Amino acid sequence: YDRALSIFSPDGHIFQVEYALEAVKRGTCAVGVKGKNCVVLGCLKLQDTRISKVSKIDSHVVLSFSGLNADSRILIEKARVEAQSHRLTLEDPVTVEYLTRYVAGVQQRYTQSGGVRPFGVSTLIAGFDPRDDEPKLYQTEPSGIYSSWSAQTIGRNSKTVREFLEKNYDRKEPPATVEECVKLTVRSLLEVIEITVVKPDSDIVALSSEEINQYVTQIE
Amino acid sequence: MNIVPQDTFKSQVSTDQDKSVLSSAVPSLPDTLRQQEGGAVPLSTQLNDRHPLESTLKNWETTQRQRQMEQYRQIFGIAEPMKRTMEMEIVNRTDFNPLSTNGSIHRDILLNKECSIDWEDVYPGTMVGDDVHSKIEKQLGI
Amino acid sequence: FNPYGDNGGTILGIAGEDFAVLAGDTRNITDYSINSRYEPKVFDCGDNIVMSANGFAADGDALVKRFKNSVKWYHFDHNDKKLSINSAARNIQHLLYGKRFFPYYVHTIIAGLDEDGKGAVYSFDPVGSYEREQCRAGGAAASLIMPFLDNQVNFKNQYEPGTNKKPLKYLSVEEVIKLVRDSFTSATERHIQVGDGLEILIVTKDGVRKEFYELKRD
Amino acid sequence: MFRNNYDGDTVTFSPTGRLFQVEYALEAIKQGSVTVGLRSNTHAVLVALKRNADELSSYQKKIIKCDEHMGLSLAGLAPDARVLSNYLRQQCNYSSLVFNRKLAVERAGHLLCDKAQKNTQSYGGRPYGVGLLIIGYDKSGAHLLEFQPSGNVTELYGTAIGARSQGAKTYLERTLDTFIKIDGNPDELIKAGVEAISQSLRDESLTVDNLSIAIVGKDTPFTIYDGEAVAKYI
Amino acid sequence: DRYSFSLTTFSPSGKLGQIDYALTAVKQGVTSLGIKATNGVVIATEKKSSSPLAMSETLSKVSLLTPDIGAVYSGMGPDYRVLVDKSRKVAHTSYKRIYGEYPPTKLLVSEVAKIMQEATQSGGVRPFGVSLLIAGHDEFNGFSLYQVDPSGSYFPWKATAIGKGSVAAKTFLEKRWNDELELEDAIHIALLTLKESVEGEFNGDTIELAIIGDENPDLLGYTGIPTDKGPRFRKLTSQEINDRLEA
Amino acid sequence: YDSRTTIFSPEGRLYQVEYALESISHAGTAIGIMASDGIVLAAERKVTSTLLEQDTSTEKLYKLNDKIAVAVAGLTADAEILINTARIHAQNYLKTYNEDIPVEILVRRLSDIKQGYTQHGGLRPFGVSFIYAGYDDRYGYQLYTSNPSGNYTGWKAISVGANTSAAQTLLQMDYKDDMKVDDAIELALKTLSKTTDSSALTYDRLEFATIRKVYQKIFKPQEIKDILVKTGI
Amino acid sequence: MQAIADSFSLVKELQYDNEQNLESDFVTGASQFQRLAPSLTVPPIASPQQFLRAHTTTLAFRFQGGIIVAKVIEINPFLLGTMAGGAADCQFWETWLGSQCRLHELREKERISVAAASKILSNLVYQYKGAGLSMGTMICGYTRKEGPTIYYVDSDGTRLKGDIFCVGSGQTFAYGVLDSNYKWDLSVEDALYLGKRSILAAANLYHVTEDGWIYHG
Amino acid sequence: RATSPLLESDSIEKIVEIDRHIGCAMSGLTADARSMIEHARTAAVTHNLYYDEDINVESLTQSVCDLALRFGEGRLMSRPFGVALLIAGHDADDGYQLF
Amino acid sequence: IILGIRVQDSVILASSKTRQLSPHTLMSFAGEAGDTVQFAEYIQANIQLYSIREDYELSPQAVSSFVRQELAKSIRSRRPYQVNVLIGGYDKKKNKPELYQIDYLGTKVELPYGAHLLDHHYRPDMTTEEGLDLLKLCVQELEKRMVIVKIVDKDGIRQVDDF
Amino acid sequence: PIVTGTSVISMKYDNGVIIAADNLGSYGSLLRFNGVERLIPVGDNTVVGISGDISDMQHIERLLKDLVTENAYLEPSYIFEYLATVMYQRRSKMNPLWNAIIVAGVQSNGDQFLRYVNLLGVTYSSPTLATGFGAHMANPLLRKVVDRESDIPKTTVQVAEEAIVNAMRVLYYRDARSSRNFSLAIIDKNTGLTFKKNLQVE
Repeated sequence: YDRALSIFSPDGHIFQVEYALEAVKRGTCAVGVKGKNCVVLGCLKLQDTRISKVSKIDSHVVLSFSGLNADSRILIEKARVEAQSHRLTLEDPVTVEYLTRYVAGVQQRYTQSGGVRPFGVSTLIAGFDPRDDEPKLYQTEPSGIYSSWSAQTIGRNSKTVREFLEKNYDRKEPPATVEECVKLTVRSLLEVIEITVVKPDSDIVALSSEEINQYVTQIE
Repeated sequence: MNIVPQDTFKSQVSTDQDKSVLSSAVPSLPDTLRQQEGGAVPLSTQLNDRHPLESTLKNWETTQRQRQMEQYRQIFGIAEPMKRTMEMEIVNRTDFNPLSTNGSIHRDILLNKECSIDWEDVYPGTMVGDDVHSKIEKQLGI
Repeated sequence: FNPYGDNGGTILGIAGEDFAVLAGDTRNITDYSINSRYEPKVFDCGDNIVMSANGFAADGDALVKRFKNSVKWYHFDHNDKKLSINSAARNIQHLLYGKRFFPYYVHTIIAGLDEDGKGAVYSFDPVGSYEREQCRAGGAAASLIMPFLDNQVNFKNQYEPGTNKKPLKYLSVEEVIKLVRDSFTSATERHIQVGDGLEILIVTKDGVRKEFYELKRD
Repeated sequence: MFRNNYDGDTVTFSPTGRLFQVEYALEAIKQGSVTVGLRSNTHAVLVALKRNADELSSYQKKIIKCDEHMGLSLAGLAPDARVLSNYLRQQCNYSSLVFNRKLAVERAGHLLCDKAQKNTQSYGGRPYGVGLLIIGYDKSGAHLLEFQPSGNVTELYGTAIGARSQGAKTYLERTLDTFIKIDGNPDELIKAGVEAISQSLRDESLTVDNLSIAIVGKDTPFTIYDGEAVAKYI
Repeated sequence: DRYSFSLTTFSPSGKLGQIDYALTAVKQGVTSLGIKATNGVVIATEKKSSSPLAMSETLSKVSLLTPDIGAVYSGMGPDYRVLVDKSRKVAHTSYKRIYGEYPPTKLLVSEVAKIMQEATQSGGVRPFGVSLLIAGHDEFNGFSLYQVDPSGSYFPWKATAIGKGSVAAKTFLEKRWNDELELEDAIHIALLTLKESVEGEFNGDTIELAIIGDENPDLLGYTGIPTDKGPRFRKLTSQEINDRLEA
Repeated sequence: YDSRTTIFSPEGRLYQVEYALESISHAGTAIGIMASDGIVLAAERKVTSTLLEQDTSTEKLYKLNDKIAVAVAGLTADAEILINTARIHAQNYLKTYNEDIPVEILVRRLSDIKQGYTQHGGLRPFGVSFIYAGYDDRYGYQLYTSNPSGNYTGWKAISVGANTSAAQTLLQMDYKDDMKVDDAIELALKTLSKTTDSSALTYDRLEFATIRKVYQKIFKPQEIKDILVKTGI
Repeated sequence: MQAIADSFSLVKELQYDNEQNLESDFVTGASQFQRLAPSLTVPPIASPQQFLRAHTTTLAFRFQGGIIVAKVIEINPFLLGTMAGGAADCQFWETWLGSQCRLHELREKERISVAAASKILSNLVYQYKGAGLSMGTMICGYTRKEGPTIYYVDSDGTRLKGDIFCVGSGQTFAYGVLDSNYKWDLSVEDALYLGKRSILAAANLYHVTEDGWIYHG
Repeated sequence: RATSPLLESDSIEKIVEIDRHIGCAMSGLTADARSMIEHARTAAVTHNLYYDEDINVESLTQSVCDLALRFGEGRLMSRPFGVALLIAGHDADDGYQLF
Repeated sequence: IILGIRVQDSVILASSKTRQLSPHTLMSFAGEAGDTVQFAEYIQANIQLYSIREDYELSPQAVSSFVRQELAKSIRSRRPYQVNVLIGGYDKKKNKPELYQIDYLGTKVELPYGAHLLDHHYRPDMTTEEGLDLLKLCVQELEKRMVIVKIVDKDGIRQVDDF
Repeated sequence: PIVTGTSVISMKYDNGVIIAADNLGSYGSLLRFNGVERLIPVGDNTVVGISGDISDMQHIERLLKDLVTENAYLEPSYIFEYLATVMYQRRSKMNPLWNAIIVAGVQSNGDQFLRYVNLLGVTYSSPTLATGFGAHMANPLLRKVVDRESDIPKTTVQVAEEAIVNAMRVLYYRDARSSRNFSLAIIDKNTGLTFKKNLQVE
């Protein structure tokens, strides 16, 4: 019952989608943390550094991913095209929920035929709605399911990093400062650095590879 | 049983007539960015004062094919046009190639165009929606 | 080739309290030649709806046949639910505007009762603007039909004698029928197209009734 | 055993010519609930034992109406019953719109036969797996057609389809001599039908909710009696 | 049904099975060979016939693609015939109709290779079970000889042979080839190689040979345009081939 | 699970794409080296014989544009299909913006093309990996590779094909990023000479190119032989 | 195959082969009443536009309390549209717009931006630009984020925003009398007074609020 | 149901509005539920637009099931939906009813 | 009305509208209502999509080539709508201003100034203060014959209240 | 319209309907083709009379033979409804049949049937119908025999026939496109369909 998207398992599972989630489980780890005022995302010798896994889809909304890199790049390109198409047809920038809904729809669409492979990628979408300051963080899955999270981790070590976040996050005492979110993110990563901070009104900073937080957390 | 293509004008028009290029935000209007036609400015209303030949030259071959199938139905019965069409659809549906513009080598044999050139052969004639994935989605109907 | 013609004849919707009247002449015209003296210009559509698409006869027949079929589908889908007069009007609006660039060259009127049982008349532009109306004339002699009725059912520009407005009155269904009769008699007297006969559909809470009255044959 | 190899599609015959995949769709009727139909010369009657999924649920609508002259009864797959009923009613309508003639019941049945046959021979679809009883009244009088999803149509005086239809059909076979003469007294034909459907019952009895009736005839457009209207006949 | 799965696929070894099996079908085909001279190219092959009642004059294994370009094959003759038809059509449509001149051999070979490759991606067709030796002349590239394989790979060769005799023919060519051959020397070496490769009766009617050489104005069919160029492709008659064999 | 490229295995891995990757392990090694003042490209001509026209077998190094070249490893037919698609893309870009295409945009387009063939079931992956050398005025000299999977990476020096692990180890030991093009040529030749399965790195077994100064040169076998003897091979 | 065969197997003459015709005449169900973006018939000729050709004052301004507007189609309880141009075209396309808005609000679970609604309108009108659709709907509303918002939309597809719009026969008199008094910091009943004075100078009131539009007679 | 305490329960949305008097609760493969709810909403709004009348809840659930048919003959979908819908509403025809 | 002046330091544009195509690139346009603004906003969405995809500003020359190509492609299908476009941008790579005009047929030309007089005034060496004075003079002569003002600069795009 | 048919005239009578046509196709002013029969019986109970373009006439005549051939697997009303639908859909296609058609017959209940249809799809009943020039000259004469539907039971077949022959005589006198030869059909509920070919004005 494993060898098509069309086939339900006798127990109601569609194994071919669970195998795409197993494909996600092999991708390099991506972490996301919402604060009160920001969302924080993070994750050979002869590599040419100048030519980050966190991809801006629009000035106000950002997409990270884990899983197959090429699939992720195709889905990022489609998300960017949709963001600009909305911004053209309607005057308003896309809602972050609208963007993640579109991405999950695209991932679902590539699940609706046995002749096409589903995207073996899960995305972490972070940003702020235009003229809004509630931080929003979402996950999408190969099935085209999507969910809103206070913090999440996907890929190779998502189990342990998530079990860490489940105890170091507090749903009613969330980190209330940018440095506190970056601290919690780096700590979660140090369980296994690159950090991006997104702030309201289209303000996004890749955090300069400041090792200060690393040294501080190693002192702790 | 036509020589010149008769049925050559759209009888009905709608903003949604063009499928696969619709706005995801408002599924009633075109996606002018994905159209890449130079904006909305090619509004569908501008399909006016077409060249008199164009509406016949585009679909000349289709009309010749339809006449040929009609002649085969009249003389040989429903079996022969059915066989021809089934063969042709098998060829069309099994040749998928998103990178090549060229016509299938077997399609030309079935059409009996192995030793024929036309201007469509000589003159076979984008930031969005040109990708291989757009062709995959068109072909599978994703 | 011109895809339209004028078949003449006239229609008249009147909304009562508990009734609505739709009247039309039965003569069919082409140019100065009488095509027939009795075509039924007004139709019972069921659901206590009466309809007439006045104007080009063929487009009227097409529109009323599409409407009746749409009513059939409305019944199939909604288990014989009575189509409401407002829903009927919205249906006919969408039927009309679907022709926006090749319109049915007709002015159409439906008469019925609303969910209150109050007399209802609707009239539609050939491109499907519509209004709830208490009375409406249509067709070539509409300008003859309407002002008299606007002077006899309404009392507009009348005053209480010497008290330089007299109040309007509710009218019994037979009294408005008699006013339609007299109005069409005057219009056939003065307008050459107003037919040889007058057929009146009376919508009531009991159902629809058809009445027919002869008019001058010249 | 070897049936397992040659039963995967409607496109493989077995070494014995069986075409099992159609046989399985004909067995799909046996999973349906019983319905009876019968006619006299002037009237035609359908009777159906409805079912409900649970005591908290309403009974499923088993009988339908093509137009004011003909109607239909379902047994078997609900999706295919929906398809065929929509098809039969879109044909009844197109016939009326284009010709302003009531579609002959026999013609409607032949149209169903044709539609059903296609799925028996192409690879991709599947047979409709649903039996239909058609009744109507036209210029030729009262009609009863049984449709089988193999694409077979027979005009009958009476029949039954569904799980235990064999009982009702055996009863009708004993009594056809009586019901065909019941002309101008449709109440007795309805009661004969309810008697016929009183066989083939199991752990159950006919009730105003579970029983549904319809009738059509020379003086009687297609009418459905269900609920309290059935208590006249129980 | 909107999709058909790819018939050609990689094996766990990384080898595309249908490509290997098409190359095996080529190995099974009768020997053909070609040789660049300094002043021409030879292509030759055996006219194996299923009967002596067959008309050898209809076993056109060597075929003109352009007045300057010719092809031969080993393997599935029907595939070769369809490929020849398509290569001629593309030589006209893609090139002669655009630039007013026949394509260079390199670009017609590239077009044939493109056509053959796409049968390796399609899920509707098998690859072609033929390899082609394409010999031609170009005003700038001069005389050239390419071998196109079922994969749609092609390489330029000084001399090559394909089919059953391919390896022994390639060794005989490698020992006998030199950069100074004249076209008559290349024709002699070709005939000796085929005599060594052929099975059974070796005569001018069991062989055919074509050359790319100087223009043949007696094959042009018209006179009086002095810049206009007779075909350089020329098939040898079986009379001439027999007159070679008497050497 | 491996029968078709559209099926995930239970391990979540696409065996058909891993087999397309493994196909390149049998192509002769290609190598690319980016220097302070240019880029070197070199490749082994593993398919070689004395009857082959080495002088005209340009068969692993293809220029896609001015200021951009590719080195090919794997199926040459697929290679030339992708090369002609990329050439058409580069010329469309020049036609639209009147500027030379950035190298990364071309690499991205080609990698998206290669990816799509892994995602529709009637297509197989291209059994070919390119090394891209080029120059643009955004990133200057830059060097990339891409796999049958359609992922790509930027590299200072890279090797693809059969002995990529050995060549990349020799690069990792010997490469230093302040070397000049004339140094990188010799480092490439050393690497290939130590990597090749041949008894000796004869000039006919090599194809060589450089991008520097902006001009690109594909070496004719004479100057290849001269560069070899200058290096001392 | 059989589908192919049945293509070669009386319905051609009345064109009830054509699926969109079967739908239009309600043969193939009620599907004509099941489509958004209603299909419009065009005459099957080389020059449809030739065949087609051959066939009030209102005010708004933004202020502290919202907008006052002074035939105002209730597109939604939060959006108002001044029917202008062809009444049939206005009634139809504003009803369609109201349905598109309802769908947007359902999917996104927010009140549509007045900018978004006006853009949807202008885009659709543009798409039919050059074929009828005489249209001048001024679009008015209030959104928690946007605040009071005004957009005019035209048959020609113009879309324009401003603090004051004066349209119709006395538009220049209304504009002159308003500019003599207009302020941002008007009190609610003061703005109502200035509005009535400016309409009276040009001889309905609608008050537009975060909790919807209000009619003041 | 929540996979983890970091999941925001305020965004699970297992109950949705289809129309002013009709709601729907999901269970199963949420992607298919999204597709059915978008269809139902489109049907409801279209019925309002064309009939000036809110959809009968029975007619709505009929349309929804007509969608679920389209894994076979009315094909659109590779497989049946993995979702059941529980549609509750009020109408002037039959009042409060649950499907 | 639209007007633009290329100065030694800046590009100055003026109009009686405009879209920002990128932080260092500005577009101003005149022509038929709807057609012109639908075009300008399709162009803006395209340049924004490019800038997002590359994380890099498209140069003013490439922007003006794109607008030329898109305008020609727009005309091919339909009657030419009357439009004229001025694109003023600062080329951060060459470190100099550039001004392009595109006519309703997609004829593109690099201009020192254009509109849709100054030969007696305009000097290539002017400063943006001299350019703003020349703009004031030109508007004064325009009002004799019968604005929003933008500057494009190393520091981006600037509004000027000294209209 | 190149070859055109002159005019059809018809009336109903106590037991049936009479229809007549002048059996001539004119090529403009050239009376090119004689013996062009324009009355087309469609089974025992109806005759379709067609006027205008004779080529379109022969296309509608084969549509009618197709109709009969399919029914063999009719009332006058059904043939009319089909014809009218074809006509109107051709109109809306902007591809009219340049014809005016009268479907005359008797319903199986015995009701007389007369409907006119033209290229526009305009339709009407009357006690008397005529097309083209017959609508101006013949109709006045037939309307003197049956002015109203109460006159039908008063009008014998002999008088209706003599009236039709007189109207054909008047048409021959005053219509330049009329022939002297004409065909007449009587559809009677009792005696069935009588189709008198090649009558002459006398």
